[PDB]
Order: sequence, then C-alpha cells, then structure tokens
Amino acid sequence: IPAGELQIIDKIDAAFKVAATAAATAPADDKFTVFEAAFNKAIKETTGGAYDTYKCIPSLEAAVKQAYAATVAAAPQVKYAVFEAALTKAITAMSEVQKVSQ
Amino acid sequence: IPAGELQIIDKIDAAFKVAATAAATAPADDKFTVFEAAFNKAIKETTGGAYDTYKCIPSLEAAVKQAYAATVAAAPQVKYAVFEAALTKAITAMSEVQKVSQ
Ligand SMILES: [Mg+2]
Ligand SMILES: [Mg+2]
Repeated sequence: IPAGELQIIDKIDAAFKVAATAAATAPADDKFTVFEAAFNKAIKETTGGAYDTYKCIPSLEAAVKQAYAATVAAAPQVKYAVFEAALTKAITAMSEVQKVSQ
Repeated sequence: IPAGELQIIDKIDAAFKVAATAAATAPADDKFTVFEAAFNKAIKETTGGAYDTYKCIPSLEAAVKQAYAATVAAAPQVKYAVFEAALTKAITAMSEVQKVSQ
C-alpha cells in the first residue's frame, strides 16, 4: 500500500460499509449504481474532498477492478453479490495492513 | 438427482428466483429470514403443497447446507451474498441436469 494512501484506509472501509448498506435495500437491478453513487459520496465526504470518486484512489480502484473481474463468470442475478464479497475481502485486507502499519 | 425430484426442479428454480427477489430489497439483517420464508412459500405454492419447506426436498436441502457451509469463513456483512452466489450455482446445475434429463 502506497504510503500516501495509508492515511485514508480507515475512511475507505467506513465509506464502503455505508455504500454496501445503501445498496442492501436497493432492487437487484439498482444495486451496482446505488453502491457506486453511495461509495463515491461517502469517500468525498469522509476525505474532505480529497477524492471525488473511488476510481481515483489507486489501491481501491485496483481492488474494485479485481472485484468486477470476479463477476464475469457469475450469473447476472448474483454479479453484485459476487462483487461485494470480493471487494469486502480486498478492503478488509487493506484495513488490516493499515492497522498494523500505523 | 433422484428420479422422484426431477419433476420439481423447474419449480425449485422458479421459487428460488422469487425468494432471491424477495430478499433483494430486505435490510441486510433480514435477508436470510426473508429469503427462507419466501423460498418456503414459493415452493409450497408451486409444488401444490407437496412440500412445505425447501428443507424437505432432499437435493435442495443438501445444496442449501453446502451453500451455508460456504459462508462460515465469510465476514458477517457478506454471509448472505456468499450464500446466494453458492446456492444460485447449485440450483442452476440441477436445472441444467433436469433440462437434459427430460
Ligand atoms: Mg447494512
Ligand atoms: Mg430481483
């Protein structure tokens, strides 16, 4: 994890939970869109405007891409479920590293 | 797949989609309960009362147990997501066999 990103890992994890919660009650077809919108807003708010989107935090964008790649083979009905499970582990791994690094 | 269960595979798949849809909008903490309740009702209705619960259809109960076992190592936030992804593949496999068997 790039030293420059360490300071915001805790915020990423918090924002992620917020976004996951937001998409939890959204209809199946709206989960990805709601998740992203919620994730971006939580990140923007929690980082004080340092980032406007998760796509702009290097390590996170990398994890999101990998989480999406995990959905390619998954059936439509569960692509989001597969995505969330994958991303949850990735972010939790970042959080663990951040906690022992600082 | 036991010959006796073949006749209801299509109904299991349909009922599953109904239950997944039902739990899709339920709050995270209510997904498992809502899924099960919806699944049981859809099965009872679709099989004309032949079964009152998914736990009573041998092959399905087996798949549900395995799907749950897949959640043990998953974090709480995603246990249902992991469960649904696992069960979706299991049921789809049954459906594929049923379609070529009849
Ligand atoms: Mg929640
Ligand atoms: Mg649905």
